[PDB]
Amino acid sequence: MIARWFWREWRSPSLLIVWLALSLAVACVLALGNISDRMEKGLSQQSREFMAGDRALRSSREVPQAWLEEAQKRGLKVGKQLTFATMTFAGDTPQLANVKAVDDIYPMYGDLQTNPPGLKPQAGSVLLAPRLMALLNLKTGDTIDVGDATLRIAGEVIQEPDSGFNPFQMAPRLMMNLADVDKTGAVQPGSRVTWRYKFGGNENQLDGYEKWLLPQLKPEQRWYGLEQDEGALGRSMERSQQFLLLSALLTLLLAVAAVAVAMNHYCRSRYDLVAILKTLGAGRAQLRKLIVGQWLMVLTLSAVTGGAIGLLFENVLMVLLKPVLPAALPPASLWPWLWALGTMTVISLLVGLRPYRLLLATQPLRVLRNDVVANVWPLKFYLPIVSVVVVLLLAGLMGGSMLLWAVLAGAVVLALLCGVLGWMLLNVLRRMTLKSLPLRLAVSRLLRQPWSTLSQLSAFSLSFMLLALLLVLRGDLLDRWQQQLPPESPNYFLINIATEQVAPLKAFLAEHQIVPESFYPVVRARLTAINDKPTEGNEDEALNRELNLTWQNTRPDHNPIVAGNWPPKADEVSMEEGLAKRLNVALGDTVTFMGDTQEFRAKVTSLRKVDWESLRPNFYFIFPEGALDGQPQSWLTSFRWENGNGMLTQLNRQFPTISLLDIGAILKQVGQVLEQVSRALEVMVVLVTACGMLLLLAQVQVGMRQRHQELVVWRTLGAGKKLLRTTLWCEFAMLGFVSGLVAAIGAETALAVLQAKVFDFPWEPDWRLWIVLPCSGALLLSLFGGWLGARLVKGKALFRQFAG
Amino acid sequence: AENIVEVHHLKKSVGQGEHELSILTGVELVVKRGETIALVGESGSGKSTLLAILAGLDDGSSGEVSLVGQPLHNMDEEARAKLRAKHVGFVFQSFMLIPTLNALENVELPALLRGESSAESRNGAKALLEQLGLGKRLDHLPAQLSGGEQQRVALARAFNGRPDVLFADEPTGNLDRQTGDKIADLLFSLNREHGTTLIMVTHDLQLAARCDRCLRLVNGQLQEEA
Amino acid sequence: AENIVEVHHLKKSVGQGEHELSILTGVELVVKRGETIALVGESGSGKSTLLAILAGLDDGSSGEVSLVGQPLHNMDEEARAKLRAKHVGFVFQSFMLIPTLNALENVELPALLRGESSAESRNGAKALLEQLGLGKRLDHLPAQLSGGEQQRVALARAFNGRPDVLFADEPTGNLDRQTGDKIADLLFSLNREHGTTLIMVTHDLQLAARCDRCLRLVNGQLQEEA
Ligand SMILES: Nc1ncnc2c1ncn2[C@@H]1O[C@H](COP(=O)(O)OP(=O)(O)NP(=O)(O)O)[C@@H](O)[C@H]1O
Ligand SMILES: Nc1ncnc2c1ncn2[C@@H]1O[C@H](COP(=O)(O)OP(=O)(O)NP(=O)(O)O)[C@@H](O)[C@H]1O
Ligand SMILES: [Mg+2]
Ligand SMILES: [Mg+2]
Repeated sequence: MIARWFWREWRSPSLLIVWLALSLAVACVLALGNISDRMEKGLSQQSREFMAGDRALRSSREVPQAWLEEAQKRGLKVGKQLTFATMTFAGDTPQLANVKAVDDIYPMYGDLQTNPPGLKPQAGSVLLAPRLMALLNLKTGDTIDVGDATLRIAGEVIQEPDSGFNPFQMAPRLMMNLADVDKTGAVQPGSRVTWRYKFGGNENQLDGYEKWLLPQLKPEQRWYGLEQDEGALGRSMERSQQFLLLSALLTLLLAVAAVAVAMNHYCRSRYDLVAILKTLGAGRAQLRKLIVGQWLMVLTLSAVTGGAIGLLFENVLMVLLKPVLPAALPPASLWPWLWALGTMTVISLLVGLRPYRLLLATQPLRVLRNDVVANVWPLKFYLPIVSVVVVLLLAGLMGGSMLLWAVLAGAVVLALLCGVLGWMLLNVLRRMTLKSLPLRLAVSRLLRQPWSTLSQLSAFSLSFMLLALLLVLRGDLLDRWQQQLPPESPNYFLINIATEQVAPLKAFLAEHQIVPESFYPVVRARLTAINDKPTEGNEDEALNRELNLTWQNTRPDHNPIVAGNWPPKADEVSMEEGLAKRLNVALGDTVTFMGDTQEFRAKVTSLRKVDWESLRPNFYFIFPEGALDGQPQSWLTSFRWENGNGMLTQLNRQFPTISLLDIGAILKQVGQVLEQVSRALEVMVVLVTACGMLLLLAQVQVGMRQRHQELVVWRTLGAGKKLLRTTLWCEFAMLGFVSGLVAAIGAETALAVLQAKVFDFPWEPDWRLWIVLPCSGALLLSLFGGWLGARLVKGKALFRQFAG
Repeated sequence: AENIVEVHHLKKSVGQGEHELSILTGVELVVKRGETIALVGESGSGKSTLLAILAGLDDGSSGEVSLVGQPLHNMDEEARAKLRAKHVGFVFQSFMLIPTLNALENVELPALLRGESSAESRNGAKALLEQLGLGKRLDHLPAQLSGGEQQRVALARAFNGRPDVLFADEPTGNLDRQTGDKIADLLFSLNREHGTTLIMVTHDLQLAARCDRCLRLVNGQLQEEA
Repeated sequence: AENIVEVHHLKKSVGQGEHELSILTGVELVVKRGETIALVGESGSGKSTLLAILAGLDDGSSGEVSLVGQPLHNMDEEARAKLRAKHVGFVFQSFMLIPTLNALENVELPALLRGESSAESRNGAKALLEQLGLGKRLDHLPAQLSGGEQQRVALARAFNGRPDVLFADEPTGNLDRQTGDKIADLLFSLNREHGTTLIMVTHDLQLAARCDRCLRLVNGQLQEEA
């Protein structure tokens, strides 16, 4: 009897739409979370291929062996890289060279491009960059004097995964083994030996070891990851990762909104039934049993079908995604299941708790006659408490990331603006007179029930804001990535260029059908002090390195300028904003630089937001033109070539002093990473927008189900199809237009905070969004409403369906 | 035309398979302009079903139904809805009042559908409702009212329709002798003035006696009583 | 309890601010056990409101209600529900039926709420329903019935519990003469053979006359009439 009753209820339109909406929300969250987690894990695995290590530890001196012994006990793979640059002698030809001592583990991941291939640093053997023995006039299989050792030339070093770009290079690379450090006889406890430690293993082992090692550190050793040597390519990966998390969060938020409204409607549908049960003497025990049994059965069925649908979606999508993926992604973690079931349960309980207690403490006749229900838990106190609980739970789930806080700030501004604008709109419309009949009907319907209208409007605004925020963020990220790697780019660099040699090469570049590029003149030095305080002692990478300076007459085109004014005058130099922040310096600070016994002083007058991602060289300091003539003015240029190399030989004969660097390997490396990240963003955006559209359809269907009785009465009276379709069009168009207008402000605020705090991109108020979001939202809502109303009005004996 | 309603061999059954049940087993009925026909019968004889099928709210199993010279079995839903809006007024058993809007909007509805100005329709509905004896419950919701008030609201809506043909299901179901008498006087005055044909399914013997013709529904058949 | 129902200067008003509206203005009523009293009055006189008050389904502004000798006002909702289950059967004016339960289960529901057996309550409900001549619509949903059938279903649901006191609102409102007489006979037989006090609100003159006392409700005051 009870089973047949439950099944009959489950076939009623109201319960049916509630179940469908809940199941769709669960499928939404589960599938999106699973896809996001698997794809991010695949991205991390891909990133492991260019680092030879999952995590990196950096220090200027040897760490105690106890930590590495613990890591080995912790079942972790450890590699070591402890080297710097020093002098070498190819007989009697001194030459600076950057050596690199690595253990047999390295390369732990990836591949070591060598000529001939398949060579590793062994005792008594060294591998050298082609420029190195091109200048040293030695060949493979010969012997080279390094420090106080004579080691055989095993082969060349075409490329290594942990190379970076380093446009301001000085000396080539010399691969060599960790065990032969002492035999060099040239290593000194002076300059940093660039102590780097690579750790690899499962996520749990790495996390536990990191937590174990966190208190055992000093402010000279940094634990990090996705930060390659030299070039900061991995930063892009990091950005992508954040985006993925954001996407998941967005879906979650969307789901919550739908569930809320759906469940609210469901609760209302039960009102009269509870009254009847209270009339028949149903005690508290039996009433609780029946009502919460129906609620729990609905929740369980919705969860089950949602899980099944989400799993089916995930499997079919990953099958259909075989060409895009480079390899099968690892299985997802379990946290999406929590992220779905827990949110649906908690939102359901939060929405349904108040009506349950309210009904349990009100005489049935008051409920039936729509009279004054018991004044318990007023909305003015219930709503803030619910919002606080929800946001606290969201903080717990997310982990206190700035993404959640930015989203919440946007949502709060959106809600406040929504209330104000709704009140103003009601006041305006109460005094407004129209002429079109469908418009009059829509306006009257919107005005008659203000609070329900406001709830619907707020939900739609939230959905539109989330979608628009995601779309704009995707556009900005794609534009930034496209700008980072132009389709054509100089694949060759020229360094160690004398000033008087600038004119010849240019002509040669003009001669050999090559477009010349910028000619940044570089001077290497070290800052002596800031505000007369000797900087020796502060832990900054800038202090223990040869800083590079340049002088530009005009504004740097590709380098944006944010703070200060351009150009800096005498004894004033534009500086990078990030370096100023990490160095805690202000404008006009007395900074003196020591180089070639020509220590010159300058001030600070402008800060430029410099992105360390483009292949174009970037300088922390841009001195005024002709300010450091005493220092040796080196020159550096770049050009792109794609066919043959004989002209390269001609240039080498022409200027054997000038060094030539190829970066085709680096371009190949970055291209795959960029392509994979872009595919990730495209797929995530498509999935989220489609499923958000589905949730919007669900919300609109529920909203129309609310107005079912009025529509049925209208049809019975004899309203034509055209009139009903037009009225629904107009009503939902106004609703969507206002909702999108509010969502524009909300999305702008959240996006501004997110860019200023997470993705470090400049924020510009885009009126194009202001004009696109409201119109598009109104059109979408009108389309959905018209279609669903046309579907509903069709049929016969509609008057009989009024009772349902 | 003079033949307002023509019904030939009307048959209607409901249910599916074992649940199939026959209600109308061959019905014939011809009415002229301005006539007043009261319909009586035992409970569950199908009177409401016959009334619904007469007004084109649904479709019979088989037969010929013509209203104002239009064969109701030969147009789609839209033409039927247009005809209903043009000519017919209806009063149901449960009155299907919209619980969201107050009484005034419920009475206002048909005038807005016709296409009058909002103020004109508002004052007209107000005058009609005051005429029906409900001038003190204008803003009440349908739940707030009582059975008699809800019935009078439905009657007010039908009257505001100002129809050529008026169908009623128990106009005086929830009314005493006094309010029932006033309602009957209202209906018959309307018939005398506007010449509106009146079909009503009633249980009161007085109202049937006042009516021009009395038809009893037995075994899905029509029998003249007087 | 010699007097099942005791009312002492009970007043009740609805609405707030200018929208306030008084209905009951002090009522004194004592209902000896086993008596039959019929309430009459014009529409909008508050009869349904008073009847709802007497069963504890609502609370008035002030007064004393002593249903079966209990201080209803000094009694929470749960005890009220328990008392109603034990001793009170109620009938609505709109039949307030659950639209997703067929007639048999709808009648059976009070027994299940009281925790009675499925089989015995089932056969008892079957006997009650066939007693009302609804034996051919046992599995029908409420949307499949007419006004008379729905009213008879509500009456059967009231009769199922065999309560000490039975409240009825227009028991024969939507029924013909013969069916109304049959229903009245069943009610009076129940009272005679079970000593069940019953309070009806109806516009039927014959049904009221058959009752022991007839009280007219005027201006929130009860006066004996017939
Ligand atoms: N949807 C349905 N499915 C099956 N049977 C139905 C359905 N609707 C109505 N019936 C049956 O048909 C009968 C006639 O219904 P209805 O047309 O309301 O009769 P009526 O003469 O109006 N009865 P009343 O208003 O109580 O005097 C009902 O009493 C049921 O027995
Ligand atoms: N919830 C309410 N809010 C405001 N006014 C109400 C409410 N309920 C009832 N009323 C008013 O009180 C009057 C009495 O209600 P009710 O108790 O249904 O009267 P009644 O005598 O039962 N009418 P009827 O059923 O037509 O014979 C109504 O007609 C309304 O004017
Ligand atoms: Mg009927
Ligand atoms: Mg009443």
